[PDB]
Amino acid sequence: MKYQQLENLESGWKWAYLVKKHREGEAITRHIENSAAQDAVEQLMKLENEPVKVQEWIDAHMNVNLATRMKQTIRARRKRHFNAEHQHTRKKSIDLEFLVWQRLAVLARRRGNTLSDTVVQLIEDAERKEKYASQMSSLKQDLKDILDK
Amino acid sequence: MKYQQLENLESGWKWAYLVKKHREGEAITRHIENSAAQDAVEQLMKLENEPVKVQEWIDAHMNVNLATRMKQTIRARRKRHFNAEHQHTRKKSIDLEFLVWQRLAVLARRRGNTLSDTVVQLIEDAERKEKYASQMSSLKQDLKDILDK
Amino acid sequence: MKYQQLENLESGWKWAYLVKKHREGEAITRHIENSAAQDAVEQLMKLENEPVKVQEWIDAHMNVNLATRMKQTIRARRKRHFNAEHQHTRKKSIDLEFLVWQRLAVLARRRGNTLSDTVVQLIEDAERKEKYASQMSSLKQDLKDILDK
Amino acid sequence: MKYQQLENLESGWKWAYLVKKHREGEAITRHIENSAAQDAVEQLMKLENEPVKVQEWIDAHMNVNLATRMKQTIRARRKRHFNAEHQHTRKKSIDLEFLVWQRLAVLARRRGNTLSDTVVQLIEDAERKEKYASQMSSLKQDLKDILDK
DNA sequence: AGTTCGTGACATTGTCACGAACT
DNA sequence: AGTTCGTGACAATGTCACGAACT
DNA sequence: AGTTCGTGACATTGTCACGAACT
DNA sequence: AGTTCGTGACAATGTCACGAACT
Repeated sequence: MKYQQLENLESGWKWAYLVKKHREGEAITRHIENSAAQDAVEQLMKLENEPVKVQEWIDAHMNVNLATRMKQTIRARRKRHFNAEHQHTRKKSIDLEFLVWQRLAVLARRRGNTLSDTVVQLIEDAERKEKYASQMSSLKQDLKDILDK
Repeated sequence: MKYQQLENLESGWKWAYLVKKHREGEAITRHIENSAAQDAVEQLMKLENEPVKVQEWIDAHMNVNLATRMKQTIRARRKRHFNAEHQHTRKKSIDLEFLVWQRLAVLARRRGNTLSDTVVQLIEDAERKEKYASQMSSLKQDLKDILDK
Repeated sequence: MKYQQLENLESGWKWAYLVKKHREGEAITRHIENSAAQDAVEQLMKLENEPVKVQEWIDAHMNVNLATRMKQTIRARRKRHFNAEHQHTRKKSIDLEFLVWQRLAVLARRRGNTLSDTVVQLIEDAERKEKYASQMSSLKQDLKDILDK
Repeated sequence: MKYQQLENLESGWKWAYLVKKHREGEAITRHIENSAAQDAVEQLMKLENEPVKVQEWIDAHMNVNLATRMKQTIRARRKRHFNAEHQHTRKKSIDLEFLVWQRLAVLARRRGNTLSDTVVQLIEDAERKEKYASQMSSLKQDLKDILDK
């Protein structure tokens, strides 16, 4: 584990997640009978501030089908929680026009690197384009002198 | 004005947005009293597919603040609704690393262009600088070949 | 007249020429009857050392058909007589193989000049061929340096 | 031995040469006495087309000196006789100015070659030097063209 | 040894065709 | 226009000097 | 003036697919 | 082999701030 896993903080996240899924209309419970599940949900609503308890609840009453998905969601939020501390470890979200993203994705795939890294290469290559043009004509002139001389 | 406003569709959107905000714990109503407020919330729960009525609610029972926000939320849901019918009108979400996004942003603001228009120029300016190292490598090869013969 | 015409000397030439034609079997006489001509010839044989007389003889008895030819032969011998004084005004006679003369004639015609002059140009061009080869490689090297540099 | 000796032909040649030399005032015979000498001259005048006899005369009545000279004269008339049957075996007579012939002779003696073989080398060595000013003018044009583009 | 033969290099002589110069 | 001249390019014939093979 | 609409720019949150690391 | 983690690439939804036209 690269990031530290704070039991207190994540249990709260898992709680909010399980609660959010419910008001969204999903099966947080593993129980099929609407009685044992209907209750498991009611109890869970109490665990709001009891971390240790939330972990237990999950073990007995949560739908096995949410197990991996939640592991993803919480895993990702953990990362994001700590990357938020310094700006160089943060990510920025932007939208690009379809066609523009397409040209950029193709580039990156072909070069074999990340979208970000590709953008950095583009910025550095595109900046030296001027120092390269003048490098062509300067080279093209010096040669024309080697001939008539 | 560009896209068309389908009253029927755009009304259910406005509804789904109210029931959602309320189930999330926000002041849908503009009545400080929990009496009049709760009174409205119940009605708005049966206006499911009665668009004719849904609007009546907004006009009569809606929180000032939420109104302005719902307005921008809908124009966005609209535009995206119609933009999703053709690829060259769709948008792609990506995430860049902070520092990489900053360098891209600096360029864009500098030139007054959008992030997509800036990626597009960088890609063309870089393809140009690349065609310069090529033509310089082609000339050294074309000339060098004739003298061997 | 560029060369001086010595009456004494040329009359002797004309005499020898007229005598040579006869022993060669020709009509030195203009006379068709073998009597007036047969005699004119006999007289001419006496003029051996009398120049002034030879001129007269020619006027009365020589075949009009030898008139131009002798003018050529004597004209040419005069030139040759004086060109023999200095070696730079002399001509030298040589034989060339058919094919060789042919290549040389073509050259001279095309350039528009004398066989001699053509031979001089050939000798001077063919001598500078070495200074021209080394002028090609030296030029071919200096250029290969302008490239890798 | 190369050419064939046509006794019939080569005999009349020997005859025409004797009657000629005698009509020119030379000692055809080898008899100091004008008696025996003139005796022979008369016989040799009827051997016109009797080759069988013509030779008998040479063996019996011919001036020593003239014999040796007639020998070289005939070998020449022979070789030319047969060389005139095909162009690439014929010879062309030209005249060069003295000084021009001298420069040509110097070269030939130097290289041990004949005058024709020397004209042939000069023509090839000059065509070579010319192909050098050409290739040097072609390269300056080929290179110069690529840099304009 | 001495001589034949072929051959390259000229010398002589004659012509022709061309164009400049003079009449 | 017609003629005289000088001239370049050959041809035709004769010699000579070599040099390699034939006697 | 005040408000609608379209729009570019992000922030949040959730997922998936991938591969390194550990068990 | 099975699982846990960090991670890059998106989607989907909501806001905000502009700016140009509609009221």
